[PDB]
Amino acid sequence: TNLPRNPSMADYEARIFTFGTWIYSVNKEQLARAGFYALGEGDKVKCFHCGGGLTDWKPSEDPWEQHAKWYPGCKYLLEQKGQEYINNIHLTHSLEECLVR
Amino acid sequence: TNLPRNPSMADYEARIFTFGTWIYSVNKEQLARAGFYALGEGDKVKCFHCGGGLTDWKPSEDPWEQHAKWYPGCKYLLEQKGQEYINNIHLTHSLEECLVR
Ligand SMILES: CC[C@H](N)C(=O)N[C@@H]1C(=O)N2[C@@H](CC[C@@H]1CCN)CC[C@H]2C(=O)NC(c1ccccc1)c1ccccc1
Ligand SMILES: CC[C@H](N)C(=O)N[C@@H]1C(=O)N2[C@@H](CC[C@@H]1CCN)CC[C@H]2C(=O)NC(c1ccccc1)c1ccccc1
Ligand SMILES: [Zn+2]
Ligand SMILES: [Zn+2]
Repeated sequence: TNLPRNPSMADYEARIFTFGTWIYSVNKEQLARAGFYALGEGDKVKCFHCGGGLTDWKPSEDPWEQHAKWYPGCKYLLEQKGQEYINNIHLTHSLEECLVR
Repeated sequence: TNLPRNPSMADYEARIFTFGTWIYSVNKEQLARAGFYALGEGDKVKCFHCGGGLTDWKPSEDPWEQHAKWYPGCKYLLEQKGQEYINNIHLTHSLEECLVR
């Protein structure tokens, strides 16, 4: 019942093709696999399914982790990585905040 | 490397038979799927691969959760349930403890 917000980008290849001019350290193959396609604008990327937008990618950041961190509600993410993966990213954040602050 | 501790109980078939005569509040189907077999001695069970023993099963405890809770380093558990599930169980524990006073 949760239709993708961008059906034309539902294909992996459809997404990698948006990374023609891709000059950034974060891997194009990983970004597409994680559901993201580039917007031809900064390093801005969007998830074809949930429509989540991400920018300012740091050297060693995982597209999957960042997808779950910011947009845990994504159906595509859930089907690819499962509940555990998602809940883990969020359990970690809470534990860490709880241990420090 | 990590050779199974009781090689004879590797087959699901071998484990289920160990129950049959089973009078306890925990589902024997799941225990066997989780890698456990009964000892015909209380409600004591043991995992075929890691040798981890469990006892005193409450009404609604999950064989897999309990396995991960007490014996996180079991190879069979890792191959069956994966990294995320295991860490998941332990993160929750950490987060809980760390949250309660
Ligand atoms: C992806 C890893 C990166 N280091 C990061 O965490 N980026 C965050 C981010 O992309 N967003 C969060 C803000 C904190 C970060 C940005 C500041 N370094 C909130 C959602 C996202 C974001 O800023 N998205 C953009 C956007 C819009 C459209 C397409 C792609 C990205 C945004 C801009 C303006 C308003 C709302 C969202
Ligand atoms: C499995 C769920 C249950 N509620 C539970 O948590 N049981 C624990 C348990 O089985 N073990 C932990 C102790 C707390 C529990 C027991 C009393 N609530 C530690 C390991 C295990 C346990 O008691 N194992 C037994 C044992 C021995 C041989 C076969 C099976 C179980 C044990 C008894 C005495 C010494 C060492 C281990
Ligand atoms: Zn998404
Ligand atoms: Zn085990």
